[PDB]
Order: sequence, then structure tokens, then C-alpha cells
Amino acid sequence: SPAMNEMVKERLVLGAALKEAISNNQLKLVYQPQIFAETGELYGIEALARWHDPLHGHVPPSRFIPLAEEIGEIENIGRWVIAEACRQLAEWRSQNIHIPALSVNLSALHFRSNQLPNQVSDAMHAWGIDGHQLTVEITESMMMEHDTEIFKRIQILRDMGVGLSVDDFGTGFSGLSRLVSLPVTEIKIDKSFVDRCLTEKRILALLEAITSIGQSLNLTVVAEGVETKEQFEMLRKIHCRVIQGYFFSRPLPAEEIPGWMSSVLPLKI
Repeated sequence: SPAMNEMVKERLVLGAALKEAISNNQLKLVYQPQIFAETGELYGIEALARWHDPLHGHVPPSRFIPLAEEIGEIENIGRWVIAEACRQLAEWRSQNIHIPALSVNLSALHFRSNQLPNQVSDAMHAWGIDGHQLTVEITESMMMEHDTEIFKRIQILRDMGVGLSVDDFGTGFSGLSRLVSLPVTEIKIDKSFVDRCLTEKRILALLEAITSIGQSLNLTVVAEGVETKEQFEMLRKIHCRVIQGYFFSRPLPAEEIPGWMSSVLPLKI
């Protein structure tokens, strides 16, 4: 009972603290560099929420994203992330060409079908983003027909230069056959797939098959969740194109990014 009283108490203070966080704009945006395996040069970065508060603390995204879902703040957060990212690109535009591409995981931000054509376009209009600078990532579950009228929404963005990426495959050839009929520009590999891909058998051949589709259709296969050297060796051997994980660099905040790109690049191993 007092555990129950503590859960309600704690999930009521943080809820009000989350509303205050978006009101005065406390939220941050930490980026994680993804580079080429053979070249070592930077391919792009991914914008991550990473809320930080003096009282509560580090408050991981996996614990406030569902929390923001019950209080209806997924639109306020989602719109903000894109808007802040474009603002950060504008701040970086006043230096040089800098960033090649910037990725945003819409699925992780719990994006509904109503936000796509506007929250991306309006951020590209308020700032000098040429469109061929940012890419979006969806869970493919939204890709299916339904009745949400989302197929033309992503096509609007794709005509502006915005890249597209999918994540969930469900470990199935049907998911691969449904993928080749999709207007994608890059393909991401789940962390669970990369995790212990050396142990299991088919999962290594599966990842080797995904990379085969990439070279044939000019798709950029993206590795996500690489930690050890052994994972890099096997992936590079099967031509994984690009890598993203703790093995290269832990996600860095908005600041120190130019200092990182000028000191460690090219990171060729």
C-alpha cells in the first residue's frame, strides 16, 4: 500500500515537472555521431531528448516519454525536438557547411499521424534548412495503409529532400519484401540484432542480406548499438557501410560537437 502511495505520488510530481520543463524549455538535445566504416568521415548525427533536471536528475527518455503520453505532451515535445534541431543547424550554419545529415527517430518520440507534414515543414521554413539536411525514422508500423493517410505525408517530405528510415523488421523475409517496395533512403539495424549477432547463425546472414539490398538499391544501411570491437569486425566484413554506437562515441550534447568533428575526424580504423 505505501508502495502504491509512493508510485502515485512520484508519478504526479514528475508529470507536473514535465509540463513545467516544456513551458520554460529546459529540455536538451544530445547528438550521437554516426560515421563511415571504411572512410571514417562523419555521415551524420541523431537528435536525442535526454531531459535533465536539478531535483529529479538524469531522468531517462524511456521513463518520461510514456509519461508524456498520458498527459498529452507528445506533440509539444515532438514539435520542439524538430524545431530545436533546426535551430541548432542554424547556429552551425553560421560557421561552415558542417553537418552532412541529421536523423530523428519519430517512433521513439511516439509520433502520431497528424504531426508529420507540418512539424517538419514549419521547422524548415522558420530556419534556413534546405531539406536535404535532415532524415526521419519511423517504425514501419505507421508505414502500412491503415486509414491514417500517411503515405502521402512522408512523400511530401521526401520531395523536399528529407530522407526516410525504418527500424522494425520483426525477423521476417516478408518485412524485407515490404521494405523494397518502400521509398526509403537508409536502413537502420536494431540494437537487439547487433547484440549477439556473432552468437546466433541466421541473424548474421540476415544482416548480411540487408547490406546486399543496400548496395543494389543505393540504400545506406545503418548499424545501431555497436559496443565491442568484434561487432565492428563482423559488420565491416559484411559491408555494413556506416556504424553508430558507444564503440565510436557516446552521444554528445549540442556544444562540443564542432570540437569533436575537428579533433577526432577522420576516425578510420
